[PDB]
Amino acid sequence: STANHFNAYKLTRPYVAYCADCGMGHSCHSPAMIENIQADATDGTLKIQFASQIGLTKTDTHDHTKIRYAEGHDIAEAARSTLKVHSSSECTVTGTMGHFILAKCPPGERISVSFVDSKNEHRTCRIAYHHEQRLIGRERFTVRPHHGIELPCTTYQLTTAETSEEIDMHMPPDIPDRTILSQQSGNVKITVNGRTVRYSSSCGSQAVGTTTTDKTINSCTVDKCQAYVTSHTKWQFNSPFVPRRMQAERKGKVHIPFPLINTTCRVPLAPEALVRSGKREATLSLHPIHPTLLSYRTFGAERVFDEQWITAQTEVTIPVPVEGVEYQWGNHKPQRFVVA
Amino acid sequence: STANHFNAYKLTRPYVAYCADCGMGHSCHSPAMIENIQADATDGTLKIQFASQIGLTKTDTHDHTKIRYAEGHDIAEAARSTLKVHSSSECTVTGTMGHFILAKCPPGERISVSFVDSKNEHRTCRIAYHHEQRLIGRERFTVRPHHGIELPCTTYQLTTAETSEEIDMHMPPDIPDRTILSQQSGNVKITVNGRTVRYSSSCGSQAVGTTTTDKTINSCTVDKCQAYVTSHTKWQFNSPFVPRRMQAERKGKVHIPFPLINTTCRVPLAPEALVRSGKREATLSLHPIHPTLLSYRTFGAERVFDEQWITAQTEVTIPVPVEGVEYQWGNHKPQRFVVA
Amino acid sequence: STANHFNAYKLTRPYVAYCADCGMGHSCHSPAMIENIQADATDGTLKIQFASQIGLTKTDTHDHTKIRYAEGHDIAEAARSTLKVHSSSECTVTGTMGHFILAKCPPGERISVSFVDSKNEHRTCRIAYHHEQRLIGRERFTVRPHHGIELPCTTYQLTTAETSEEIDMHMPPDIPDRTILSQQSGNVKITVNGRTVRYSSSCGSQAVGTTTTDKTINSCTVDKCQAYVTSHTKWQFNSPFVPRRMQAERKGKVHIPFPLINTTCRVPLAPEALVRSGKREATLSLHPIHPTLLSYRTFGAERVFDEQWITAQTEVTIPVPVEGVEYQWGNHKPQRFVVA
Amino acid sequence: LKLARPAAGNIHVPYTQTPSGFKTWQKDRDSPLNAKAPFGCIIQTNPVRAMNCA
Repeated sequence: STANHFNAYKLTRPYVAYCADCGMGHSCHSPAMIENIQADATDGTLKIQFASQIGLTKTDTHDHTKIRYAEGHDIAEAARSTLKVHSSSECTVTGTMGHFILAKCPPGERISVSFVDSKNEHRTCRIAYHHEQRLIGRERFTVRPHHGIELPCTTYQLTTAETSEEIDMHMPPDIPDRTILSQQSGNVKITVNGRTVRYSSSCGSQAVGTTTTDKTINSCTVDKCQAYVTSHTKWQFNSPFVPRRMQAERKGKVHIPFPLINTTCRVPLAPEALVRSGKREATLSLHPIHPTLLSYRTFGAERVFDEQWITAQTEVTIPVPVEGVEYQWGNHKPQRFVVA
Repeated sequence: STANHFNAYKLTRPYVAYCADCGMGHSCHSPAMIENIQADATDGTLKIQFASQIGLTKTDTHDHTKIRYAEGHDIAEAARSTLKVHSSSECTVTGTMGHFILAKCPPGERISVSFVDSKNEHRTCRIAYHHEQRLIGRERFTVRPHHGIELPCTTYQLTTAETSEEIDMHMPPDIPDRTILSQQSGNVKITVNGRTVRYSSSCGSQAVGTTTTDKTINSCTVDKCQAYVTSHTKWQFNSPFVPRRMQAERKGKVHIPFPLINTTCRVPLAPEALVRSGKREATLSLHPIHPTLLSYRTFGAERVFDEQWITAQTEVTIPVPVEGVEYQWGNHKPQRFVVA
Repeated sequence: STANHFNAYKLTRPYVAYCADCGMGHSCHSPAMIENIQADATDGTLKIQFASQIGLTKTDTHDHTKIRYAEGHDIAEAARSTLKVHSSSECTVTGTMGHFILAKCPPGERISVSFVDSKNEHRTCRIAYHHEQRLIGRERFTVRPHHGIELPCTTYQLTTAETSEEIDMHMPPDIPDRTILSQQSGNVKITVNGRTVRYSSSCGSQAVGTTTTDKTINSCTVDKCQAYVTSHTKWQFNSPFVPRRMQAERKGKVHIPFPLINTTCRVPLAPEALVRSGKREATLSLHPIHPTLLSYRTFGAERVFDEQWITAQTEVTIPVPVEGVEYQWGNHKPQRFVVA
Repeated sequence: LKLARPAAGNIHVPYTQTPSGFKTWQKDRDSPLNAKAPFGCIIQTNPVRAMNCA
């Protein structure tokens, strides 16, 4: 159910859906079309809706190797290692609960998911997501490992748990493809399947009705026959691509994994400065670091206050007014004072 | 022959190449010296010339498992799926017809091929040819999935075929081969090798002779014999490294597969604009998309026409004269304006 | 052992330490934590201090299949292929002698090393290191394969030597750990362990005692326990993170691999120039290449000297002085000109 | 060089230095005075001599 969350997956049997972005040239009912990308975090981790249940077993068990792939026979395997998220490169995977797959990646304009878990060789689709490097801090360096800083930043807290936002699961759909019908040599001899083979043919025996047996409506042609597939024990995610074959909207709720929370990030503070103060004005020599927005606000009354995202080893003429200035140069605190 | 095109490729059997691009520092006989990387198509499917057979069997059977490689004796094989094309990442291959390999690669400055069949860890060459993203349209983004556009662009049609323009497989390469002859102190023994080796000792009877088998040479010394290998079932790729060791080129054909066709690519259409009208002047508030060129031309007589590849959500004042301007803001239709 | 360097390798117990970058989010005990990427070379050979002893087996087997790694005990094994060094993509490894790994990678702001050979899924770090491709030459491209020019530039000496400049490996330190002890209802017990364990209890006779064997301290608690890291048969690499638990810095010096020498580099020449003659001035039509800093300076008195990174097809107004200026169109010949 | 009180538990001995002035003065070095020499003499330095000094 929730402790193994794959039972909350198993309430609505998930499957791949129609995305027109289907492998750099085509589209299809992809097994891993990106249902939606959700990344609201200063921690720099993307989260995506995946076509499979990454975490549900073939019987909907908590399976570390198992990402439940999709087929016509919907019970499809997927190896837990075969999932590759190439956004602008092979980004770092972070977690997968249900369709919620979250992880880090480099800068980029798009993201591609690749997996071949029932099929051979890595079915992969690529959508657009302008993954910027929007990090906070007076500097601009994307490397945690300095002994330099700690600041508040939001990030997707990766605890696997029940729910804060439950995506819907309803409407096992029909679609514009029901090819399980057959031509029995003068009739529409439709093969029986595991579900309601709705033999919606032009007339005869084929006009309506789920087929638990091979429904042979004699005196039918191929065009005289029309397929139908009605199933059960399922729930569609949103029908985003999703030809909405739900007769009535009503779903269950499956909690979105990795609830975001406030953590701390490590910002590297660069080499501070050289100060040479003269009559009424000073000079601040900054060697270059990872690019740092140095701010000089005139400490006093309503005064000139400028900034510069400095990226060289250059000397900013710190206007050192009689009231004084405020030197805020990067990750260091706002060290500003009066005439020296 | 042509349908199985590897028969026409096997008329002049696949070769190797002493390319100076040899694996990030070397220059030697790769099987994948990039002979010519030609792709003049708006769909971005670069065709590279590979010295082996892309799919031609060692028995000249169209078998996708085998990729034609080279040896000293010409019969070299490799795993036809194991080859890769890394431009700035692993650029997606589209197909292999003999000496032509066609694939779409990411934006980058050079491309490398890597194939290891007997080859130690994907023997690769890396040519530099800046595969830019020069696609047409109002916007500038590489994302098909939103239903936004359909503009005609040229691309290599990926069907196999017999020929549209055949590379001349001619000039069977008269090859040196002198390491295969060893002088035992009075006898230069040239054993069986990968071709009939004409061997010229400096004095005596060593001038010519079939050396696809053994032959002794009287007065065999290390300075005496020089070797060469002359065979058949070969026509030259281009003589790209290729000393013209044939007397004259006898140019058979190899139909360069993947011909070009003018198809239609799905372009992105951005959110259009807001139009604020003033006295003879208009302000188009453009929300930003992937960077898009808005063009406002004053419709009428000789008049100001401005076009800016706008790249941030701002407001451009297209002046709306008494004749009225025509302001096409991106890849949408040219919505003109009349004064009102 | 120097040529087979395994003797000097096996003098030092190779082992890893707590690196602050541990897989996008952690700072953990990196078995392959990068010491420092030192590369003085025009050839672009990044030389990192290898976290394991990549090359020396569990018995100091100088075999390429064995890379000495870290565990709780000193014996950690990895495959020679299991190393990955990605700057913006996995650059080819150039060599690995124990504590020194060296190779070339593409441009980037951070170098990431990872080894999964006994390690679960490429245990490694990603430290920020601005890999700049600032090569010499009038032009600015990175492709050896043009046959245009050579120039003298530095390169890490790719051969292995016994030593030229050794890093001193010494002082097998302590640890920060207590799991070697276990309190059984009064008895602090030390078993055989993979860390040296000075028994240092919170109160009792356990003030001394080595940790590879059993010792009991009855009537004590886990908080009443005390651990310490004893040592034998090794010397720590540099102690960069390295809790300095050695008494005095005195150990051997392992020779730094890859002693750099001045080599050559295939210098790419550009399409030279078009001198459109005139009256006291000439035009220089330039087509672009991989971009080239073209410099034309006056030849005579205190002269105009212009030099711009030409990066397109343009026309440069070379002033044609009476004596004439000295022009250089990037990495071509330095040929000046008189008034033609 | 300036050391700092590091992150406890680990041995992180943060020691803040200045930018590398040899590298920052080599890379980001100015216009090479060998070029732009007046009189047009090619200043070549095995020994630093201005050969072909016009």
